Amino acid sequence: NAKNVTLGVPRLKELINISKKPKTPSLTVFLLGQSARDAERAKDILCRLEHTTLRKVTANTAIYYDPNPQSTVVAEDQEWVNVYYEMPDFDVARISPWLLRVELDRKHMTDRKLTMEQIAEKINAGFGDDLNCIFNDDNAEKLVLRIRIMNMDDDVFLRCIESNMLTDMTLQGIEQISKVYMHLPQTDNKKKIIITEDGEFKALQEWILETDGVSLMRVLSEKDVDPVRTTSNDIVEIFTVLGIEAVRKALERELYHVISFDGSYVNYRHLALLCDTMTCRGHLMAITRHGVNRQDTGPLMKCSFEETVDVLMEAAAHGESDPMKG
Amino acid sequence: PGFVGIRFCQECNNMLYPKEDKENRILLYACRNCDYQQEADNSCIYVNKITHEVDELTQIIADVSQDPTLPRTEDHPCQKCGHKEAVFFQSHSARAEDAMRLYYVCTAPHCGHRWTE
Amino acid sequence: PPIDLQAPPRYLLKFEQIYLSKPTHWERDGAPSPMMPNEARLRNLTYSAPLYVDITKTVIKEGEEQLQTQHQKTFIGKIPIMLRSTYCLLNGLTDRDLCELNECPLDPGGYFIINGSEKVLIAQEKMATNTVYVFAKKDSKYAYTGECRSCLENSSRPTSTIWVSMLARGAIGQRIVATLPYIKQEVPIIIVFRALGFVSDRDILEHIIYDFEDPEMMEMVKPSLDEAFVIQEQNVALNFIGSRGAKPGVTKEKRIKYAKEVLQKEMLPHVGVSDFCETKKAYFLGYMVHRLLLAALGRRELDDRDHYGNKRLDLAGPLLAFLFRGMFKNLLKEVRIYAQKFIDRGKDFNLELAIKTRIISDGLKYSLATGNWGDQKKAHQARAGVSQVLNRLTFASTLSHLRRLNSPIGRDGKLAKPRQLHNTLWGMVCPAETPEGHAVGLVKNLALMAYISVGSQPSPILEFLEEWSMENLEEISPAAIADATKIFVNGCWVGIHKDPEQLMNTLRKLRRQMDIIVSEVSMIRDIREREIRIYTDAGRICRPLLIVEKQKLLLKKRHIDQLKEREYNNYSWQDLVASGVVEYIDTLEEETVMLAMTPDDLQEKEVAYCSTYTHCEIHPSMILGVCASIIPFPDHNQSPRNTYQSAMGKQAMGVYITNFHV
Amino acid sequence: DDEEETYRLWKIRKTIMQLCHDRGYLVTQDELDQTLEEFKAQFGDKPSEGRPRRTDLTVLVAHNDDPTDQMFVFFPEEPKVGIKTIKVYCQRMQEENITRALIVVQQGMTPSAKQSLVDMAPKYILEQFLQQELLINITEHELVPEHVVMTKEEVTELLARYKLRENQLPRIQAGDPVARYFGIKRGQVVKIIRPSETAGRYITYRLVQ
Amino acid sequence: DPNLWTVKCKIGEERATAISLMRKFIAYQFTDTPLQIKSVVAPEHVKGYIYVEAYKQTHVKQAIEGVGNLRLGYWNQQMVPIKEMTDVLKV
Amino acid sequence: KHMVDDKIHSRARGPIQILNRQPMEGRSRDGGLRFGEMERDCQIAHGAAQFLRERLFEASDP
Amino acid sequence: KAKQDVIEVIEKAHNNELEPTPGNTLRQTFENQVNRILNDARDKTGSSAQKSLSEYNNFKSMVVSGAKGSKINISQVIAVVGQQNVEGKRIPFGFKHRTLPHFIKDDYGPESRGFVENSYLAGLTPTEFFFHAMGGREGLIDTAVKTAETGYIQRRLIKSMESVMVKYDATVRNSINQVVQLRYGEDGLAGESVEFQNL
Amino acid sequence: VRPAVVMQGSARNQDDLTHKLADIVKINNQLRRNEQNGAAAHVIAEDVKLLQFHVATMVDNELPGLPRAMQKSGRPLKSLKQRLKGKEGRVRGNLMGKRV
DNA sequence: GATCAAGCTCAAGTACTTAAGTCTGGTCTATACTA
DNA sequence: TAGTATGAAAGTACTTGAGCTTGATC
Ligand SMILES: [Zn+2]
Ligand SMILES: [Zn+2]
Repeated sequence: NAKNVTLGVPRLKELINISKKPKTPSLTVFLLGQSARDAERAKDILCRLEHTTLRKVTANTAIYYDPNPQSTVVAEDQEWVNVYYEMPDFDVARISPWLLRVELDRKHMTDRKLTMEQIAEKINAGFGDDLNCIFNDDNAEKLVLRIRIMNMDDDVFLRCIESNMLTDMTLQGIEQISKVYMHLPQTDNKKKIIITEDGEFKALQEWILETDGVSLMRVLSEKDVDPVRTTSNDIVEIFTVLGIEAVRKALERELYHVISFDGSYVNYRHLALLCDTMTCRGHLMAITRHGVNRQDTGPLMKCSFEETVDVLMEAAAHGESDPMKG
Repeated sequence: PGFVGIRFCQECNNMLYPKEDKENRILLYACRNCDYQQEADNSCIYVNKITHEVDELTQIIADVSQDPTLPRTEDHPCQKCGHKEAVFFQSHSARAEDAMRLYYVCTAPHCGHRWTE
Repeated sequence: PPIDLQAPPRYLLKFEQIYLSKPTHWERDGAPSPMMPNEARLRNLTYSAPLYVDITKTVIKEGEEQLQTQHQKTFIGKIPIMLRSTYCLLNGLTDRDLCELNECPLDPGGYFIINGSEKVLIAQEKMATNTVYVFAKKDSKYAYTGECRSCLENSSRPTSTIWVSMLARGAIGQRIVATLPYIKQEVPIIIVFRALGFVSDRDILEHIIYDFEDPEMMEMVKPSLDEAFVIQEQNVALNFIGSRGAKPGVTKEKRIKYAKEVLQKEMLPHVGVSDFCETKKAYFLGYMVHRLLLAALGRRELDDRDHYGNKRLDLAGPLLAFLFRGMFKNLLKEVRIYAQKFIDRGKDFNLELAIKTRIISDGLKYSLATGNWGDQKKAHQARAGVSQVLNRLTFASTLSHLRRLNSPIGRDGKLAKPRQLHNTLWGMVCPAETPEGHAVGLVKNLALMAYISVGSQPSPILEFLEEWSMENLEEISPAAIADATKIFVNGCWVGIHKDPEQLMNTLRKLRRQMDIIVSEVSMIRDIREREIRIYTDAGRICRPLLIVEKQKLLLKKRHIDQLKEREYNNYSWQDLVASGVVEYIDTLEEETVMLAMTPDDLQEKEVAYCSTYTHCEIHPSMILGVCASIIPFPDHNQSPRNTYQSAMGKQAMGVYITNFHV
Repeated sequence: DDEEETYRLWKIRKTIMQLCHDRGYLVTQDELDQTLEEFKAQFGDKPSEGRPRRTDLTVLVAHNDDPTDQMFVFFPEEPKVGIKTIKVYCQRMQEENITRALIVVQQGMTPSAKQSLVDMAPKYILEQFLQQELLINITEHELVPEHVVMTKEEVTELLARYKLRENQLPRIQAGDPVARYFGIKRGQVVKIIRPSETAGRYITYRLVQ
Repeated sequence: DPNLWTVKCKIGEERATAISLMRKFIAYQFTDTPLQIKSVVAPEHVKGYIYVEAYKQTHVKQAIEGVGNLRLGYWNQQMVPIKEMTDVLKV
Repeated sequence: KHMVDDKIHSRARGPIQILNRQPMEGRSRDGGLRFGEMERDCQIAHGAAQFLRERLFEASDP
Repeated sequence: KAKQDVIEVIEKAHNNELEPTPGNTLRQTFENQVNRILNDARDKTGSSAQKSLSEYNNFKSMVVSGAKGSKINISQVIAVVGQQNVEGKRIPFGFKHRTLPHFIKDDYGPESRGFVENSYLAGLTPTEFFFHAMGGREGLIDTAVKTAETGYIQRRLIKSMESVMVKYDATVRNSINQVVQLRYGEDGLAGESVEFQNL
Repeated sequence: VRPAVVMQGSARNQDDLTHKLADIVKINNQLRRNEQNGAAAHVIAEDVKLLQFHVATMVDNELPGLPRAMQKSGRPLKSLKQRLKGKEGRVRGNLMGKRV
């Protein structure tokens, strides 16, 4: 054995046997301009990355049978509903009496600095005109959005669409990224090392973000995010987004980090020899039977490692010849 | 709003499922087995509390004051009877991050008044 | 059961009583002579005694022409005897008499002798039975899983494990199912309730939810109801269940029969085996679901798999009983086939030639000799490691081996959870004595004052409760379960009560006076959860503790005075326990107990820490085992060192036994 | 909704210009470092209305070594490109006697269209790219070293110097992001120059597969 | 036509089991529980199991719930392939 | 009980197994020591091919 | 003083006078603050013990030369052993909201959660001894479990790179004659003669 | 490959392979006489099915679903695969690492 | 303009392997058949 | 008789059914 990071043998393991589902995958997001110095814009970027579903900002949902929106069942929602129904905005004839009243919270809403407007646009985009949505102003003591279906039964479909929107509907952020942690790095390995006009090295203390997920293709393609230093520990994403030489270097950096965390040191020529052997064939040659017995090393060299009988079976059925080189 | 309780039929006592009367445009509760129907009185069929705004004062019970493993204090007396001694414990309930809150209960029998500071 | 076989004439072969003599040995001439343990260790014999059983065979052919025949003291087989036990020849002997037999008076015994090899049965840990445990697996289709390994009081079949799980969120909500025994497919809980005769959803919920004023639980059970509503009668419910099993009968008649017998014999055998399936099982299954709902809503904490209260120690008693039961069945089988091939020819048979006494003898001998716990043919399905060769390198090793425990998790497992020193090992197991190899934490050692319960029948307790103001489970109405407190006995829900305070005070007063309730009985009164669980089963590890009054101990000076003259006035530990001064507390009862390390903690301090103590430790050093108690100043060394010493004390030379020249 | 679309289009065009410049195509310096304001003034900021439309973003560049060796870059309007659009661009290329082209799709590409990208390979060497992977130039990353496509003469000299065959050099998948960026196919050798803490500079050579 | 079901019998006692079951059929054919099976085949070179000619596994079970020689096969029975009637009686 | 006299072991052209003509296992059988895979790996690192050959072929089962 | 500060932190959290830190839960914040107080006390007492050692002290003579031990060992033998950790966290509530039946329910204090305030010389109390046994057992379990995973890793690494060698043309090649590095370690130098330097 | 070692007495014990080959030669001879003279076809397939099970279990006993080739003392005869599958086998136990 | 079919893509299963090194000591190992 | 014979593993790679594009038809 800020955030929890896997180190030691489990991390060394996941590196040698390239795993598609690591235990603690994370990104290292670096900012470009003013956002790297101030915390307000950095928070804006954090909210622009951290995945936000309707459940994170919803306080409580409730399904009612409102036969006529003019005289609603609820007493506190009668003021803005007539202010919206006095004029024909949608097809009132294609309306259903089953109402889905959602109540949000000012706290989680103001932290992510969202607006009901954006939620309404996300709903009208994800479900089109088939699901009409309305909402009050940002002045009432309670945030509520009233939903209806346009035309399984309606009530059951609503309770099904209630959860559809409550989970998959991404209000803001990038999916697969659960949480993001912002902090100032005290260590110089994460600071911004620049060269002053006098020619001296200066380590600037700038804000950086650490995510709990891994989506490089989408995070790198964002404003105020540095497309040069932003990296990750998931070598699969590095190989899929940047390539084989990049994963070669990223793998060496991860191995060096695992070995140096305890203050130890290993010669770079060894880490390089390992990283090169795992990348000399264009693909991530995992240190396992699934990566070592799939190359042309000869049937005897493979049988000695693993799948001793099966390898010899394939070699016999194919008439393979071991050149006696290893 | 509050959660919504289940209504049982009078014939087979089974539960009814939300249904609507298209002619009069009114909410009805009918049994899916027999031909019984009932006029709803709440108009609400489903309520989901994402915030989990549960008042733990209803889940605690006065008999907990008989626990010798619980700590006792004389600094927070009871407001219903004036008893000095009272037991205090934490929430210990999942889905509640602010679990460090203390819940007090009066050790006096025939009272056991509960509260929070 | 009496084996009724017929070609016509029929015979039942019913047994009534047994008689076990002292250990004996028969030479070639056949002269019966008593065999002493030393003679067995020298001649490589087996220190076993013969088992004599009375048999009664009645002939029934036709016309009520019956006649009964009794075979008194029929030699059915030999049973190995534990040294120094009641039937051992070395019972009650003085140190001088033991010396005349060339035996060491200091030898604690507790081991067998098979072919001259001293074999010791290692106590095997196992998950407790008849108890509902709600767990939650991180990687599984179910969010919460409530299981209950059920087995009847008199175990007769393996533990029929039933699971009541809840489906993970992502049709509409979370569904509750039930993985019944002899069925390879999940079954909704409502179908099981309907199969028991409860078709009305209200009666089903009334057995599940005891307070209808809690709409949160009702909305959580609603998906299971809406999932299984086409079925509204018991016949179909049973037919559906029979269809889900691996033996789907082409005709719905035998399907219903298969489900009826499964729900009557395999599902919850400790909760019933007949009509009981609805009189109590529905109620129990309701509580089983109720625990799952309380767990999913966070109203209750999940159970920890590594808790001694939730575990049991399988000693020589419950182990050898499992063997004797399985072999007795094989004996009755062989006797069936033998007599069957005789009655088919239309003639009588002599049971003396039918009883293959070699079955019980060679079976127990093989099991205790090799360790494979099971039949000689199933040398791979059986679990080894039991019945190890007693270590005779030093007296500390011998004592440690006889007080050794073992967890069947498998040494291959790399999970640190089960190997960790749990908080519940206090006073019951030595925190230092454990191997440092590939079995760290799995192989443990009992503490000095640790006593594993032997077992007792719950009948007298049930008679007292029925005589008390307690109300039975079938006589009450479900509406009364809301405010009432539940009462369990060995995991069987018996009934409910209203004033549990005076109930506990009475049961405790009875246990402290050696009344109907014996000292090994555990009575745990969960206060937040209104359950009251009483236990009389075996394998419950417990230890003694000094009872404490308002603020003082009950162990007065008059007791120490009588204990000093223990050789004169014959006042021993039994008289101390009977005086209500000491109490045997188990790990499950310790949760509800507030201990005091020393009497100094009971005095008035500037700041009162507890001020409401209820028990006290005799001496804190008793938490140590045998190989750890020999360490001087163990509280001044690094814990690993104390562990390594506990492992070396068994390898140290000395005088392992006084009679080493023989 | 709109300012982000024009921002994406500008970033994609800049990356495409850098890509073509890296492949050896004649690209003017002005368009290589074009500010967002210059792009809005030359093309517009109203893609929702249609000004600029993705059809206007079409680029046509010529190689520094061969002026007739041109290359196309198309930006289809449909998120999921179908075979008909490829037939349109292929015919467009036939009309304009061009052999090499790039399709920058928005959401993705149909299977039949990918196969159409493989069967017309000897006649039209046309590639596909996702706008999501074009919003950033991977070669500016710190993990991605400097790649250089070697010529058949340089490869012959390399193989003759170290006295080895092509199958002995390390390999790189043709579908690799850098291999797609430089537009290299099977048989080509790419020279990688990376910094080394043991020697300062290390030059390796990878064969495409 | 009735189908053949394979029922396991004690090794070397198939002939005895067949004789016993036909005797029991003789004794109980006029009773309220007659045997609905049609015949039984015990090939001379087939040891370990025999064939019962019946339309239903229920009929087979009710026929073989006699002597204990067929207890092992009482739990379940196995159909004989349709093409296999011709091979059943070959010598 | 772990004395050195019960642990001291040596072997030089002793008995061999039947299936494979390699040394026995254990002091009780005058067995040889096991030149395991980890040892082979170590001598591979030393580049000692003759020693690795003598141990795996000439000193075990020629 | 450390125990008094922890009592104050507990009173703040019990009265809701403690706010969570950014990126951490209230419980996590409380435990971090408590762990910080205890760690500061252990360091302060350890420094005080180190300052009290004389030049003739043999423990100091062992730590200075580095032959065996460290300052931490001295701090545990003289001043205070410290907090016992299980899975990187304090002693968990094995019982129902309790670490042992000798403590009250919901007692997040130092002595209840495993703060061994005594030194190995002064002797551990019964509870501190049991908790220390927990802290030791986790080390034995790790030492007994990591051997299989690490040995399997050592085997996998060897079998994957057992034929890779430096050929006579100074390049590094495998058994298939393929090239992995044009020069060993990108510089063609052996790792024995090299050493650290400064540019 | 299948040495028949003598025990403490004159009694001779055969290897697992010998015990399996005996079963194979038994079922093979049965099949040969059952085909030389007219025999029930299902019977032939039966012995064949069994022959397939014997030949397979001689080279590979760890077949999922099928019963293990238990022979004397009701224990599965070691299959040629088990002799060289992994640890304590031929390659890793007698070729890569061996006694010296 | 629309359709059904072919067949390519995706998430659900099943089949199969692997699980540190070496060393010592100790016990124990089938009997049914049926003539 | 005398002897033959009968409940605390996890990972990858590959096959299968469901949904959907382009075609050939209409
Ligand atoms: Zn009804
Ligand atoms: Zn009060």
